[PDB]
Parts: sequence; C-alpha cells; structure tokens
Amino acid sequence: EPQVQFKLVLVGDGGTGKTTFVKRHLTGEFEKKYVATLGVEVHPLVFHTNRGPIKFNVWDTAGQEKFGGLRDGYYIQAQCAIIMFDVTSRVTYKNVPNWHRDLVRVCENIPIVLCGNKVDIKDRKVKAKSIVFHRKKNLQYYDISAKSNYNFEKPFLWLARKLIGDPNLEFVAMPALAPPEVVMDPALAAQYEHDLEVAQTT
Amino acid sequence: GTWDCDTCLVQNKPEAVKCVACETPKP
Ligand SMILES: Nc1nc2c(ncn2[C@@H]2O[C@H](COP(=O)(O)OP(=O)(O)O)[C@@H](O)[C@H]2O)c(=O)[nH]1
Ligand SMILES: [Mg+2]
Ligand SMILES: [Zn+2]
Repeated sequence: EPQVQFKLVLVGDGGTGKTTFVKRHLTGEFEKKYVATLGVEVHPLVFHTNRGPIKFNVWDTAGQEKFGGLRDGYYIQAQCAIIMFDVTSRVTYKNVPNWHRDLVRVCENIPIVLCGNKVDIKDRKVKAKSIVFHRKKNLQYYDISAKSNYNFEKPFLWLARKLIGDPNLEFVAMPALAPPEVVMDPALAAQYEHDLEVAQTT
Repeated sequence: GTWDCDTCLVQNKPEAVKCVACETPKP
C-alpha cells in the first residue's frame, strides 16, 4: 500500500502559536524530523479517515520568520498550508496577506486554511467581523486555540477533503493530542462560532 | 522514478541527486 502524505507548510508571524499548534499531535511530536539545512522540524501528523490514514508532514519553523521571509526550500513542494495569526494581535492578522503572497509565489494555488489562534484568551482583538482575508481569497477560515485543542482537526479535515477530492471524507477518530493546557469555555466557543456564521452573511 | 527524502520527507524527481527542498543527497 502506497502511503498518502502531503507536505503542509505552517506559516504566520512569530508568536502566533504555530509550534504550540503542531505539537498538540503527540505522535507527530515524537516522530518529528529535524531538517538542519532549513532549520525546520517536520511533524508527521497522521489522521485516520474513513478512507484510511492520511499523513500531513507539517513544516514548523525554528522561529526564523521573526527576521524575514522564509527561504524557498521551506516552501518548495508544499501541497497545502495553514496560515496562522493571533486573534490577540491585530498586526499578525495584517501580515496575513504577506504570508499568502510568499506562499503562492512558490507554491501557486495549493489549498490553504487560515487559522486565528488563541481564542481561549478572553480579551480578543481580532473578532469574526474583521476576519475577511479568506473570503477575498477562496480560503477556509477557522478559529483555533492551540492550547486547548479547540478546532484542532478542522484545518486538516478541510485540507484532506480538498487534497483527496472527497467532500465526504471524515476523520473516524481524533489523533491523540496533548491534554488541553487551558479550558476553552464551551459557551465562548458557541458564541465565536455563531459570530463567524453571522459574519459570513455579510 | 521519484524518491522520498529521508531528512524532510519531500518527494523528488527521479533525476534529482539531492533533495530539492533541503539539499540532502539522495541515498
Ligand atoms: N493562550 C494561548 N496561548 C498560546 C496559544 N498558542 C500559543 N500560545 C502562546 O503563544 C506564544 C508563542 O507560541 P509559539 O507556539 O512559540 O508561536 P510560534 O512562534 O508561531 O511558533 C507562547 O507563549 C505560547 O505558549 C493558544 O492557543 N492560547
Ligand atoms: Mg514556532
Ligand atoms: Zn529533503
């Protein structure tokens, strides 16, 4: 059996929670591969779908994004991407278009999910109404909270459906994730999800 | 045919003698 796997690049401003996010997947963390030349840790994240396992090889930087764009080698052969920002830091949202631009320059029209991280933090700065870059670009958006595992599987499920070309692909079980370090208030999640729905009707 | 880089997991062209992404030589 030929294994189904995709290079996923995980980009966004430093401090947005990319590493925290990718690390939730325990096996992906244990089996991560260090790429010395590029200063990348590739986390092989397997998800079990109704059509068998799929593996996202997630490329997590070693913080270099704080000092400039990433090198071509980081992006090359990427098959999908997550662009992350921090909903408590508007500037990270403002930089989202730049990340998308750098990404598409090397990778063209690969499937990309936009993720607004740290929604567990009560004082949210970038709210649903303001989040529109994905609309302008054919991208899917999700709120996430890396620290609580909130919506962890969402970006990967959406990407898997796009990559495999199966709108009915499902994850049959969640991968083993690091136990939440903060609680994501369910009422707050419900509100945020509602706010996003409302926003999509504008 | 194509080969997978053992360092970074990128799939490379049959004619590549080193990984297009991370430069690791093909084993
Ligand atoms: N409250 C909260 N903090 C987070 C979350 N994700 C990351 N952080 C914090 O944000 C800071 C930067 O996270 P990091 O994963 O290193 O971001 P990166 O530079 O994009 O890889 C760290 O202090 C994390 O603990 C989250 O979902 N919720
Ligand atoms: Mg990081
Ligand atoms: Zn390589």
